Parts: sequence; C-alpha cells; structure tokens
Amino acid sequence: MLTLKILVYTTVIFFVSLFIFGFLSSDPSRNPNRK
Amino acid sequence: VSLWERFCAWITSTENRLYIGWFGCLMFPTLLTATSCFIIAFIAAPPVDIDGIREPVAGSLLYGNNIISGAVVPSSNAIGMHFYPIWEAASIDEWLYNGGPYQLIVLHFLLGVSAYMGREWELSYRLGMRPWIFVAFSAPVAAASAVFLVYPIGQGSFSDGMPLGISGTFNFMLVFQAEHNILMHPFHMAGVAGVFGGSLFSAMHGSLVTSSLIRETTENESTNYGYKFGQEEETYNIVAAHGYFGRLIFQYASFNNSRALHFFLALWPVVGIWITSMGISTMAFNLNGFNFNQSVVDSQGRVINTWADILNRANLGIEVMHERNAHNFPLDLA
Amino acid sequence: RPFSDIITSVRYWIIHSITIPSLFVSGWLFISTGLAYDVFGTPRPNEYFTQDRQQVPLVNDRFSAKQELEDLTKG
Amino acid sequence: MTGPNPNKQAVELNRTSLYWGLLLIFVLAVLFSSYFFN
Amino acid sequence: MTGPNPNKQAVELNRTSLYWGLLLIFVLAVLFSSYFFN
Amino acid sequence: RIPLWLVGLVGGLAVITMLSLFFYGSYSGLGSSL
Amino acid sequence: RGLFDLVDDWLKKDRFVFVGWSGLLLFPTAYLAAGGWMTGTTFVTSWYTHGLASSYLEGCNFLTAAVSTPANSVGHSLLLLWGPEAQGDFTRWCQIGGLWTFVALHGAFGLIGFCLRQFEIARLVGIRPYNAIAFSGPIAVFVSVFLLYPLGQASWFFAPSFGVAAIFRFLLFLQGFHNWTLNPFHMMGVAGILGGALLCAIHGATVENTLFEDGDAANTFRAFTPTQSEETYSMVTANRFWSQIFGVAFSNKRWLHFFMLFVPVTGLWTSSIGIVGLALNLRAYDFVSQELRAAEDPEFETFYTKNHLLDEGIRAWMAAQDQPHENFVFPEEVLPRGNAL
Amino acid sequence: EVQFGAYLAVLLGTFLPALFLVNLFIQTEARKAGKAGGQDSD
Amino acid sequence: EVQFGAYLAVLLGTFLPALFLVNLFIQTEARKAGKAGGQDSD
Amino acid sequence: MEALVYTFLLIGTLMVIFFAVFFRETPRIL
Amino acid sequence: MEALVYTFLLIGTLMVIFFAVFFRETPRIL
Amino acid sequence: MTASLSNFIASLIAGGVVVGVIAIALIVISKSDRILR
Amino acid sequence: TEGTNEWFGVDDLRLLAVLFLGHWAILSLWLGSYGDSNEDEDFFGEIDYSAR
Amino acid sequence: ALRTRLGEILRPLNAEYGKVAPGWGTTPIMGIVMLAFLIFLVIILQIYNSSLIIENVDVDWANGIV
Amino acid sequence: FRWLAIHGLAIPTVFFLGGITAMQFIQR
Ligand code: CLA
Ligand code: CLA
Ligand SMILES: CC(C)=CCC/C(C)=C/CC/C(C)=C/CC/C(C)=C/CC/C(C)=C/CC/C(C)=C/CC/C(C)=C/CC/C(C)=C/CC/C(C)=C/CC1=CC(=O)C(C)=C(C)C1=O
Ligand SMILES: CCCCCCCCCCCCCCCC(=O)OC[C@H](COP(=O)(O)OC[C@@H](O)CO)OC(=O)CCCCCCCCCCCCCCC
Ligand SMILES: CC1=C(/C=C/C(C)=C/C=C/C(C)=C/C=C/C=C(C)/C=C/C=C(C)/C=C/C2=C(C)CCCC2(C)C)C(C)(C)CCC1
Ligand code: OEX
Ligand SMILES: [Fe+2]
Repeated sequence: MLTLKILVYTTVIFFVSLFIFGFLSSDPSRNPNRK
Repeated sequence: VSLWERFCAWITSTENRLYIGWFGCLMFPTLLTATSCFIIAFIAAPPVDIDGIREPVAGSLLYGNNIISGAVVPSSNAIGMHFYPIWEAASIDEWLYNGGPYQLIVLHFLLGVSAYMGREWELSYRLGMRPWIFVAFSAPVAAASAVFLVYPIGQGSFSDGMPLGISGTFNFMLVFQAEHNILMHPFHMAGVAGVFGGSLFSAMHGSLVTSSLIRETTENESTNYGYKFGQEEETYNIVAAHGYFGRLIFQYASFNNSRALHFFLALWPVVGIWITSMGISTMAFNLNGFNFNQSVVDSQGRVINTWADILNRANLGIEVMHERNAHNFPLDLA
Repeated sequence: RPFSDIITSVRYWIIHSITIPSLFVSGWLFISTGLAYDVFGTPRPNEYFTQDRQQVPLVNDRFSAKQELEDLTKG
Repeated sequence: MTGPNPNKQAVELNRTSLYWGLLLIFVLAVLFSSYFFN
Repeated sequence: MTGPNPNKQAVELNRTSLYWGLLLIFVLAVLFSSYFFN
Repeated sequence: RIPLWLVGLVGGLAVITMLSLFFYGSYSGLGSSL
Repeated sequence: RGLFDLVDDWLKKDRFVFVGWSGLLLFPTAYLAAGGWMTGTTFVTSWYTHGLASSYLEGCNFLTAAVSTPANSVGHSLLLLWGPEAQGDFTRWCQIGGLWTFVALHGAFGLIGFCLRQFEIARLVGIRPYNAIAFSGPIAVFVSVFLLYPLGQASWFFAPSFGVAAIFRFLLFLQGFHNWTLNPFHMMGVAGILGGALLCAIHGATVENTLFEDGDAANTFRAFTPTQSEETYSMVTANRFWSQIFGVAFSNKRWLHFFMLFVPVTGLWTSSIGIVGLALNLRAYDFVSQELRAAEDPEFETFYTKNHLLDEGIRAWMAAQDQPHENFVFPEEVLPRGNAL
Repeated sequence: EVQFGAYLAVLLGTFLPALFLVNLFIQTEARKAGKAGGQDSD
Repeated sequence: EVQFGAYLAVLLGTFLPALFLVNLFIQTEARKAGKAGGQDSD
Repeated sequence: MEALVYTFLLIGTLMVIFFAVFFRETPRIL
Repeated sequence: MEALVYTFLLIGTLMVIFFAVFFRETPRIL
Repeated sequence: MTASLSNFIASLIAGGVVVGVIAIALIVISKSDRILR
Repeated sequence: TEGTNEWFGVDDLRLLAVLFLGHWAILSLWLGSYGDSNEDEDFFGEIDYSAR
Repeated sequence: ALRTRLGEILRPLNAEYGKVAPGWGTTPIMGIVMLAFLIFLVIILQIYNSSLIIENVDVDWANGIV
Repeated sequence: FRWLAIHGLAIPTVFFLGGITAMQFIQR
C-alpha cells in the first residue's frame, strides 16, 4: 500500500540488475577451458 | 582486485556448496518467496471468493481441511486476468479475500522455475559439460506454464487456473474434461504414450543393467557395494544384456550402442511432454479435442450410439454441474 | 539369409506380385459381397432397427441367450 | 546352550539409506493420515 | 569443516542397565496412567 | 537386383494412399454424420 | 540322447525368434489375443450387449472401436464357444460378447507365457532375472483390472472393453461411481508413473551430457564400440553436477539402475492393490468430518465438496445410457442441473 | 468419559523413552562386536 | 468428528518405524567405530 | 486439534529434506 | 477401550521381568 | 449326459488334439533337425 | 487504480528514484572493473579472453 | 552334535540326504496325475460358474437341514 | 523355416486392409 510498493521495486531491480550486469561481466570467458 | 570482480568470482564459483550462478540471483529470491508464501497460505489463509459470487471457498488447514482437501485457491472471477499485487489492494484483508496469494505464488514460481532451468545450463558451462540437461527440463516447465499461465490467459481469468492443491487438481482435470474433451485430443494421447513409454523404458533399462552386473561382492554383503565411486572399469557386461534383449524380441530391435540407448531414454518422455503441454495450450484457446458425437447413423437417419456418445454423457454431467451458481446464460463461454 | 537381401531380389517380387493383389481383392470381396455381415452377425445399415422392434435390442437371459438372439435377428 | 553359531552376520544401514527410509515413512504418514482421521 | 574433534567418546549401556530403564518406564507408565486418563 | 530406396519409395507412397484413404472415409460413407 | 533331450535341444536352438519351452504357451495364446482384438474391433458389433456401435463396419474409427464386454444377463460366465450360452454357434457367440472373454483369457495366458519367456532366456544367457520380476508389474495391472475387477462386480459388463475410447469411459466411470482419484493407491501409482518417466528423462539427459571425447567427429553416437571396458560417461562429473544443482545425487551406478526399476514397478503394484479394493466397493469416497460439517454448516465449501457435485453429474447423466439392461428411465426433473446450464 | 489426549500421553510415554533405551543397548553391543574383529565387525 | 484411534495410528505409524530405522544406522556407525580402534571403540 | 498433526507431518518432512542435503554422506574417490 | 491400555501395561511389565531373570547377563569370574 | 456335460467332454477331446497335433508335429521335426555333435 | 496505462507501473514520482538508483548502483559497481577499459581493442575469435 | 533322546528316534528319518532314483524314475506317473488334477480343477470351476450343468446339481443356496 | 513366422502375421494384415479400404466406400 505505497510503502510496501516502494520496497518491492528496490528488491526487484536490485536482483534484476545483478542479473543484467552479471552476463555483461565477460560471462562467456568463465569456463573451465581457459581463464 | 575490484569489489565486483571479487563478487563475480564468488557467485560463479563451483566451489560453493550449492552453485548460485547468475540465474540464482533471480532463482533464489523468487522461489523462496513462492515457498514462504505457500506454506503460510496452505496452513493459515482465510476463504477465497473464487467464483466471484461472494461464496468463499475454504482452502487452508486452520479452516478445517487436510492435506488432500486443502489448497491455495485461485483468484477471483471478479479480478480475472488483472494484475492484483498487495499494494493495489487497499488492505491485506481485501487481498486475501479476492484470491491474493495465488498470483503471488504463481508469478514468483514461473520466474523461479525458468531461472532454475537456466541455472542448470550455467553450471554445465562452468563444469565442462555438454549443455543440454536444461532442454530436458523444458518439458515440465512447458507443462507448469501451461496450467498456471497459458490456460488462464486464453480463458481470460486466473480463476480457471489450477488450484495449488491435491483435491484442487482433480477439480481442474474434470472440469477441463467437460469443457475441452482432453482425452480425445491427440496431444494428451501423445503424452500418455510419453509416460507409459517413459516408465516402460525406465524399468526396462534399469532391469537390464541390474541383470548383467559383474560379480564383485559376496552373498552376505549388498549388491551395490561392487561399485566403487569414480572407478574406470565398466560395472556390467553390456554384451550380456544386448544378447538377452536380442533374443527376447528379436536381434535387430536392440541398441548395441549405449549412447544411442541413453539418448532414446531422454527423447521419448521429453518429446511426449512438449507435445502434451502444447495440448493444454491449444485447448486454452478453445480448440478442443475430437468430437464424434452423433457420428454413426443408420440409413433411416437415427443416431446409433458409440463409445464417444457414452463418453459425451459423462462430459455432460460435469458440464452441467461445474460452477453450479456462477452461470446465468445457456452456454459456458468461459 | 539377410532380410534386406530378400526384398531387393527380383524373384521375391515375382512371387508376391501375384499373391498380394489376389489376397487384397479377396479382402475386398469379403466385404462387398455382403459376406462379413453374416459370419459375424454385424447389422447392416438397413437393419439396426426394424419395423416392429424400434428399441435397442438387449439380451436378458443367461441360458436362452441363443434363443433370444434368434428372436431379435429374424425381423 | 550349545556352541556359537557360525551364521552370525552383521546388519548395515548407511547414512544414505537412512534418509530414504525416514522420508518413506513421513510421506506415507502425510498421505494416509487424512484418510485415517476421516 | 575443521579437523576431527579429539573429544569424541563412546556411549555404553550394558544389558543390566537396560532392564532397569525399561522397568523404570513401564512402572511409571502403570503409576501415572490412571491419573492422566482421569 | 533392385535399389532399396526405390522399394521404400513405392511402398512408402503406398501407405500414404492407404492412410489418406482412411481419412477420406471419415468425411464420407459410414461414420461421417452426413 | 533321449526323446526329451532332442526336443529340449530343438526348442533352444539359435534361430530367428527364440521359441523355447515357453513359446508353446506364448505363441498360440498371444496370437489369438491379438487377432481376436483385430477381428473384434473390425467386424463384431456391440449392438446387442451394450447397444452401441464398436466396429469398423459400423463407421467407428480407430478411437471409437472396441471389443466390448458381454451383457449383464450373462453374469460371470466364461462364455465358452461350446458352452451353454453359445452352444457351438460362432455367430451367436460373437453377438453375446464371446470374443471379449476370448481376448481376455487367451491374453492372460499370454502374459503368463511371456513372463515365463523372461525366466527361460535369462537362464540360457546366464543373467539375473530382474526383467521377469519387473514385468510382474504389468501382470498385476492386467489381472487386477481386466480380471479381478469384474469378478468383484456384478458381471463382466463392468470391465474395460478392449478399445481406445472404451478405456476412456472406464476412466470416467471410475470417478463418478468410485471416486478413484481420491484413493491413496492411485496416488502412489501416479507417483511411480510420473516418477518413472522422470528418471529416464534425467538418466537419459545426464549420460548424454557427460560423455567422453572418443572421436574427432561432432556426432557422439559414432564413438562407441560395444565391447569396450572403459565407461562412456564421467560419473564423477555427473555427481558433481547434480550435487550442486539439486543438492543430492547418485554416487552408485548399481544403485541408480536398480532405482530405475523400483520406482516404475512399485507404482504398478500399489495402484493394483487399490483396484482390488474397488471390486468390493471399498472405496475412499468421503471424508466424513468434511461431510458432517458441510451438512450442518451450509456455507462451508472446499474443493473437496466441489468434486462430489461433479460426481453426481457423472452418476446421474451417464447411467441412463451406461446401463441399458437396468432400464433407468430418469425424468428430466430429477437430473441434477446447475443454474442455467 | 476419559481424556483422549491421555492415550497419546501414555503410549508415547511408554514407547518413545523405551525405544530410546533399546538404542543405547544395540549400539553398545555393536561396538563390542565392532572391536572383536570376528564374523560380525565388517 | 474424527476418529480418536487415528492419532494412535499416525503418531505410532510415524515414530515406531522411524525410530527403528535410526537404530540400524546407529549400530552401523558403532561397528565402523568399533573396528577402527581409535578413541571411540572401547 | 486435528490440523496440528498435519502441520507436524509437513514441517517434519521438511526437516529430513534439510538434513539430507547438507549433512549428506559425501562420496569420496579412494 | 480404556482398560485395554491398563492390561497392556501390566503384561508388558511382566515381559521385561521374564527377560531379566532368564536372559540375564551372567556374571563370570576372570 | 446333459447338453452341457456332453459338449464339455467333446471340448476336452478337442483340447487334446490341439495339444496333440502340435506335439506330434513337434516330435517328428525334432528328429530331422538334430544338431551335429 | 490498477488498469491505468502508466509506464512500468510508476504511479507516483517517488518510484522513479527507486528505479534509477537500482540500475545505477550496480552499474557503478560494474564500471569499477569493466568500465574504464580500452574501447578500441578487437579480436578475431568467437569469444574474448582479454582481461578481468 | 548333541545327542538327545528324541534326536535318536528321529535320526533315521534325516540320515538319508540326496539319494536319488537314477534316471527318469516315476516322472511319467506324476504327469498323468498332474494332467488329471488339471482336468479336475477345470470341472469344478465350470460347475460353480454354471457353465457346466449337471442334472440334479443346482448351484444355489440350498436348504441345509435344520 | 521362417516363412511360417512372418506370413502368419502378414497374410492376415493385407486381408484386413482389403476390408478397411472397402469400408470407406460403404455408405448408408
Ligand atoms: C504368471 C506366471 C508365472 C510365472 C512366470 C511363474 C514362474 C515360475 N513358477 Mg509358477 N505358478 C504360477 C504362475 C507363474 N509362475 C501360478 C499361477 C501357479 C499356481 C498357483 C504357479 C505354481 C507353481 C509351482 C507349484 C511351481 C512354480 C514354479 C515356478 C518357477 C519355474 C517355472 C515353472 O514351472 O512355471 C510354472 C509353469 C506355468 C505357470 C505354466 C502354466 C501353464 C498352464 C498349466 C496352462 C493351463 C491352462 C488351462 C488348461 C486353461 C484352462 C483354465 C481356464 C478354465 C481359466 C518360476 C519361478 C516352480 C518353482 O518353484 O520353481 C523353483 C514350482 O514348483 N509355479
Ligand atoms: C496425471 C495423470 C495420471 C497418471 C499418471 C495416472 C497413472 C495411472 N493410472 Mg490413472 N487416472 C487419472 C490420472 C492419472 N493416472 C485420472 C484423472 C483418472 C480419472 C478418474 C484416472 C483413472 C484411472 C483408472 C480407472 C485406472 C487408472 C490406472 C492408472 C495406472 C495406469 C495403469 C497402467 O500403467 O496401465 C498400463 C497397462 C498395462 C500394464 C496393461 C499391460 C500391457 C500389456 C502387456 C500390453 C501388451 C501389448 C502387446 C504388445 C500387444 C499389442 C499389439 C496389438 C495392439 C496388435 C497408473 C498408476 C489404472 C490402475 O490403477 O490400474 C492398476 C486404472 O484402472 N487411472
Ligand atoms: C499351420 C497352422 C496350424 C496354421 C495357422 C497359422 C499359424 C501357425 C499362425 C501362428 C503364427 C503366429 C501368430 C505367430 C507369430 C508370433 C507372434 C509374433 C506372436 C506375438 C503376437 C504379437 C502381437 C506380437 C507383437 C508385439 C511385439 C512383441 C512387439 C515388440 C515391441 C517392440 C518392437 C519394442 C521395441 C522397444 C525398444 C526399442 C526397446 C529398446 C529400448 C530400451 C530402453 C531397452 C533397454 C535396453 C535395450 C538394449 O538393447 C540394451 C543393450 C540395454 C542395456 C537396455 O537396457
Ligand atoms: C533451491 C534449490 C536447492 C535444491 C533444493 C533441495 C531439495 C532437494 C531434496 C532432497 C532430497 C532428500 C531425500 C533424501 C534421499 C537421499 O538422501 O538419497 C541419497 C542418494 C545418494 O545415493 P548414493 O548413490 O549415495 O547411494 C549409494 C548407496 O549407498 C545406496 O544406499 O541420493 C539419491 O539417490 C537421491 C536421488 C533421488 C532424490 C529423491 C528426492 C525426492 C524428492 C523429495 C520428495 C520429498 C518432498 C517432500 C515434501 C513434502
Ligand atoms: C478371432 C478368432 C480367430 C482368429 C484368429 C486370427 C487368426 C486372427 C488374426 C488376425 C490378425 C493378426 C489381424 C491383423 C490385422 C492387422 C491390421 C488390419 C493392421 C493394420 C495396420 C494399420 C492400419 C497400420 C497403419 C500404419 C501403417 C501401415 C504404416 C505407418 C504406421 C501406421 C501404424 C499408421 C479364430 C480363428 C481363432 C477363431 C476364434 C476367434
Ligand atoms: O471460472 Mn473456473 O470454469 Ca472456465 O468454463 Mn466458464 O469459467 Mn468458470 O465456467 Mn466453466
Ligand atoms: Fe543407464
């Protein structure tokens, strides 16, 4: 009820931004082949 | 050296107890919220207007249920397809009345299962595995999104969605029979063949390995202790189990290749559940199964009954009785 | 003899070019001459109902069931 | 008495098969409770 | 984890002390049942 | 000697003339609700 | 040497189809159960027993054709061709429904003869007989449904007819009249069937995704000779995968493949126990604490009481046309309808 | 009229502590058969 | 109204067989600690 | 009074799931 | 129904008296 | 001696010749198709 | 007010400052390593193994 | 290996172990009994099933003498 | 010889398919 609502958009785009900037973090290079 | 690189090194580490990964960044917060709301809504949750007629259906344990009858009730017919979060409900009492937690559980479930699926990919990348276990897990993800997401879309309401329970499942299956005739639809036919075939080739492969085990134990200890973990010797005579099934049916019907054998175990169920979950999907938009009612006639023109006409009279019994108060007009358009 | 060496041989298709049409047409003539309705007692489209019997015929006896089906199949 | 039996053996149950048999009993207890309470 | 604890000991109960503890529970069950059923 | 793919071709289209004949009589003759 | 040894050596000879001793019970009885079904769904009607059409002569396709159960007046007669009902006539035997017991009896001696086949081949090859014990699962579903279920009921009429849609009504007849889905023996059977399909989809997809490089080609099916002693997939890797994805994982190939036997077969044995309890009409129909409460409180509704009203529709609407022998003539005004349907 | 929670008091007051004391005896005899090294240790 | 003999069915159907399977594990680990000869055999 | 047994069976089932994942007998080569 | 518990406690007590007398751990010198 | 009892013994004789003509044909062919030592 | 046609469900002005400070608070973490790198260094691979 | 007085009486019953009749023995005598017992079970089932009618034998609840 | 093994299954099958094609052209 507009105080809870603020709390959800924090928590969503906290973890969504960890997802988005996780695969931008040179993610194909993280393999057991090399580096 | 940086704080982000020391965080990416931890979150993609296979040296953790459970691999978290980048999909776990939105698997674990989603599925723990679908869990922690499910346990509360299954145990302690007030009754829910499902038919939109202000007749609240009890579904939790504190309101006199058990494991079988208790269920998280779907949302109201009054809401229908509208997004109904907590902050758009003006109180939690108004939220729990109108079928609140069904949308909170389901939407955090389908995000967490579609992230559990991508997490099975990610660890296969970091371990050197060939990647496609997550394609086999697409088959229950197709079926979970068919009864919780796609079928409420094409029917236009989450109230037609599947109730999160055990007796609510059979309320879902029978009402789906009367309104859509799923048993005559060839995609439920192609997945009954998927799980009857799947449980066949499971118990047929699991018996021929256990039949042809090599002597490594005594008769006092267990059969299973003849396998030391991580050994490089083959633990069963595969030529023996090939010569058995090569005589049990005939010679040319037997896979001598164990790789092509262990691929056919992954093909048959998964293709059977992809096809089935696109049976619920095409029947979400009212493209029903076959209808052979009044198909056999004599030369006079009188209807001769078939087995489909007996099956029709079972469908007419469920059709005239499902949601016995919600209807006002002669045709169940919804 | 291997199975694929049989069906690619000509001598195979010499024999089975006569036997298959002589057996498929005999399965045609088994139906079109009205013979299958009399061996198995299946009703023709003319004879589900009769002029007298307008209901659904059922057997209602354990031991005179042969005699009751002599009744329901004459008319 | 008579002599010691040469058919004495030992019984084993590893930690793996404990959790199978515990979960087997609780899930059968979850399933069949609702019918027994009727 | 860390290393193995040097304070691991073993628990013993001989056949004598079994029958004491069984009879202790059944006699307390005989005594206190009549009051609990009331 | 006959090439094997010619055998699977002629028998394979023979099955299609059998199957599509069966889906024909779902819309004509008996059991068609005409 | 003797006469028994020449016959024993002839049956066990390597040939195209292995005959053995058990082929004398399988090959005559399985050929007549299968051919009795193909004949009965093509030619023989159900016009006198059920009052239906269940043949290809009568316009039914593959789905709506069946070999149908006999009349209720026959009772549990075996309906022998020479018997007191048929009396030697073939045509009157088919119209009473004699082919159905012909299929079911010669079929029951096919499953006897096929399970004996799996003990005989395992003794000649020299392996443990777990195929013959896992096949006892499907024997317990044929016997306890096609045989032990109509024996407890009124006649053979209440048995599944051998046809695709005729099984489908038997699925619907068993919900309205018996409440079969509520029975915990089906619930332990669905857990084995959907659990058995689960295990082969995982073990299929984990072996095929931990394979070793045994060739330079991109096709991995080519790189397996059958008589090799090196294992073809990394068990250590596949354990390390599922220990971090799912949390717990098999570390034993002997325990794994046994567990792929136990899970599908037990779901056929536990579900077979319940259907014997429905021959006696010992059904799990109601929770009386739910029923006594819904009678006294006319506001208390669960999903469970919603399924009973769906079963009144199955018990009333189909039972007029289900059982023409009993002559249910329902008025229009007793059939439970909902509002405006 | 008796209290129906007394059946749960007595029959768990018997069985739960008495099955406890059995376990301390079985593992006692297993340690003695464990050290002894003959036919039962494994 | 529920059957008051069902509490005895369930809570002994849980505890009595589940306490049985614990005992077979404790004596399994005692035999392994019995043979091992160090600090716990006695 | 009746639902107290159902809750104890459910959270008691989730205990042995917790112990099976984290206190598992870790398999070791050699 | 109530007296069935009392009887089971009494004859169950007489069982462990029987096992304590005849299956006793026999004490031995040396 | 009844209709049902006379027809059953005739089926028992007919059940003997079905086992019979399978068995008689099986003994004769087992002589010709013996295996070399 | 549910069925309003408002961007990302942003009803009030206060919810924007939540969105901007969520993407940027992790963006600034990301630029601490992958930012301030050479934007002119190529490869003829399918996949780059350049640096951390 | 403890001689008891009851053990001395029963000892010639267990003293033989594994003596066989050489050859095929009485096996063809057994099969004629087993073929006969197969026919016996078929007959009493068909009496019970009312698929084999015997004169003055009616399978129904009969007046036992009271 | 295996001519009795196949043709016990194939000689019926072509005979019934001779009947199933004839039933497509039968009407009322
Ligand atoms: C379902 C199939 C089945 C299978 C696979 C087995 C498997 C086995 N049985 Mg068993 N058995 C079964 C059913 C089965 N049994 C039944 C139902 C009975 C009767 C209660 C028996 C009685 C039995 C005995 C007494 C013995 C075995 C033995 C054996 C073993 C050796 C093989 C053998 O002799 O088979 C048994 C042979 C058959 C099952 C063939 C049956 C063919 C019948 C006779 C045809 C008759 C049909 C009849 C004329 C039609 C009219 C009936 C109609 C009116 C309904 C093997 C483990 C032996 C053993 O222990 O080995 C160590 C042994 O001593 N069996
Ligand atoms: C998720 C859905 C689901 C699932 C997985 C199941 C699962 C199951 N149900 Mg269930 N059911 C459900 C929903 C479900 N049910 C619902 C909604 C209903 C409606 C109320 C039912 C009603 C229902 C009934 C009424 C019955 C089941 C039964 C079963 C069992 C299947 C029996 C089996 O394996 O047959 C497999 C078939 C066999 C084992 C027969 C033997 C097969 C032979 C060997 C084949 C030989 C063929 C041979 C090769 C010749 C072929 C060639 C020829 C054609 C030419 C299984 C436990 C049955 C059961 O419990 O039986 C014990 C049963 O009777 N269910
Ligand atoms: C002369 C007179 C009197 C005149 C009358 C004429 C007359 C004599 C007539 C009688 C003739 C008569 C009818 C006889 C014919 C005999 C006959 C065939 C009768 C039976 C009837 C019948 C309906 C049969 C058809 C049914 C049948 C058996 C179908 C087989 C089904 C089939 C092909 C299945 C294959 C499935 C499959 C691919 C399985 C492999 C996958 C799997 C996981 C297996 C496991 C596995 C496999 C391995 O491979 C290895 C290696 C290992 C490790 C392993 O895990
Ligand atoms: C967010 C995601 C994180 C992962 C979530 C974790 C949940 C994982 C569940 C743990 C399974 C524990 C069962 C112990 C089982 C146990 O510990 O087995 C341990 C066993 C290991 O066997 P080994 O190869 O070690 O055994 C070799 C020999 O010693 C055999 O004794 O692993 C398996 O076989 C388990 C595979 C089937 C897994 C069965 C799971 C069934 C699903 C759970 C059913 C209960 C749900 C009830 C809810 C009301
Ligand atoms: C009954 C009887 C009998 C007889 C028997 C027999 C001898 C029979 C046989 C029969 C048979 C044995 C039959 C068969 C049939 C077959 C069929 C008719 C088939 C069909 C097929 C189809 C139609 C399929 C299709 C297809 C194709 C072609 C390809 C692709 C795939 C599919 C699957 C789609 C006797 C005399 C004893 C007397 C008593 C009774
Ligand atoms: O919401 Mn649940 O069920 Ca699908 O149909 Mn229309 O809507 Mn209501 O009625 Mn019927
Ligand atoms: Fe395998």
